[PDB]
Amino acid sequence: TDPIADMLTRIRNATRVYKESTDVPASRFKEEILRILAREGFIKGYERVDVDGKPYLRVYLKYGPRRQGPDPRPEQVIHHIRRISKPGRRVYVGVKEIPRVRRGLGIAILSTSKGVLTDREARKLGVGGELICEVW
Amino acid sequence: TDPIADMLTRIRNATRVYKESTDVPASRFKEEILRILAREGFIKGYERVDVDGKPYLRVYLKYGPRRQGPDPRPEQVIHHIRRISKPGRRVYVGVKEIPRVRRGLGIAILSTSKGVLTDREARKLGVGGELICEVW
Amino acid sequence: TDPIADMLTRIRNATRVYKESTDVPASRFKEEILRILAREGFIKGYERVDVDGKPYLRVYLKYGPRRQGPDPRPEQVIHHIRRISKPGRRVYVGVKEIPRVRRGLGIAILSTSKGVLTDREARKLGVGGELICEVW
Amino acid sequence: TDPIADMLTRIRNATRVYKESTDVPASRFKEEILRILAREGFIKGYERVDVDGKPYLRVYLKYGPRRQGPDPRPEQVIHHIRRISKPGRRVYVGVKEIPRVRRGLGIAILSTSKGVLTDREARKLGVGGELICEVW
Repeated sequence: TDPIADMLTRIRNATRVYKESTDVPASRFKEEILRILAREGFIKGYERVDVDGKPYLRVYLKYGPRRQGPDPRPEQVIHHIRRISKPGRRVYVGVKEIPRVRRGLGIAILSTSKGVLTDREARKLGVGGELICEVW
Repeated sequence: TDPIADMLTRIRNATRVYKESTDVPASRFKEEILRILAREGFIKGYERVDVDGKPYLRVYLKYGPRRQGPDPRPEQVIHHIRRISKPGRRVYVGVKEIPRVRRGLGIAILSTSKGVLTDREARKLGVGGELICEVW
Repeated sequence: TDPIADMLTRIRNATRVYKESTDVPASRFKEEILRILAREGFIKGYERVDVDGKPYLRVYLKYGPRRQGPDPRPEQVIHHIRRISKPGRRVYVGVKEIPRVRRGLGIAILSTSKGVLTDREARKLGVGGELICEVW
Repeated sequence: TDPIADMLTRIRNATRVYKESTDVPASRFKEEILRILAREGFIKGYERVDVDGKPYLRVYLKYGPRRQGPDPRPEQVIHHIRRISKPGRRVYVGVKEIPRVRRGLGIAILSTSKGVLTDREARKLGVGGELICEVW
């Protein structure tokens, strides 16, 4: 199972059908990836939610401006969200090797020794780690 | 203002963002067109909902099966809905001039003496009336 | 392999990305299903095409009117195209059992003793057969 | 008329119907903005094409990877493009007032003394200019 891929699919799929929110099973590691998506503007925010004893994390999805002429659909904010490292085929990179995602117009989340950081943060703290996902 | 075309545009636009329901200011006539739209399968149903004294009609939109392959969007049931008889540009058809919409694979909804009728109902009752809208 | 499903997927997939045409490997049976899709308005037409010795059938896709406000995308004509009968799980129906597809607002193609016919034709010639697909 | 916004709208609309190319009436300036759009990856390229004496620019649109699961639509590369400085509503920014578009994950394209420059190029050359459009 890859929980993290399963969260990111649950998120991308809820935006594709313009939902206000989506609940993924709670975890500290998922909570910190949500903590970065929220600070960087890809989601509105999240909130812990216990539904009949089980912990969930309720993600509040964000949508951008109305489209340029009578088309009701908002412009999306998460255009591409995707796993890199994973179950069976892991990807690690060191401080010198952190890629600039989509020419600087995208962010990559890394799990590093100093915690879950964006590639721009990682580089600054001088850490490398596991490339969890890329998003723009 | 055109009443009826607000309601049709608001049903069209709710479905294009996969909304569970949309509310239209209530009216005997609006109830009629929804009574017909729901029965020919294009909406789930409606409830007259008064929200704050003012009557509303809570249209419960219908969507079909998910698509073939991981595409999260349901397939739609309302694929086309448009007002034909505008105000100041009224269209009336007398029975033999009731048109066949989309080769016979769409409905027209008439307003007639015999009530509010779908095109085959108007032909069967032999009535003529004003052409409200077409939907397929 | 199910050639017929593979044609219908090739067609549905080309409309989803607004292509002018698509070439499926030629066959008499595929040519007659195209002959009905064309007469009923779901495609513009088709044309036989030999490309380096191999026979193909080039389908010319049809699109409906511009959308109701600055959205460039035409309104589609084939909304739903799908196999019923198939490899491994076949479906036959007799003259009395031919379903009305989508309440009369859709067509079903049947392979019958009197050839490939629509359900409306089949019923008229008094034949039943194999439900190849439904489309609206 | 606004020239530039015709070109931007025609690139936007071509991609929304997955067109391989779109032609815009040629111009030194249009060449400049395309020179920049192609180099930051948002279009494949262009060819000045004269079609019938009148010069045209044949923009070759770029689209990314197909999506995850049988969804035939490629993912887009141009997700947002809009004219900021209109005619009769001109916007000029002097270097320190050059904005950061979409948190730093989008580009602005300036017209300046030092040529046609993307926002970081204008900050690096320390130039100011008029704000043509934003794209991410």
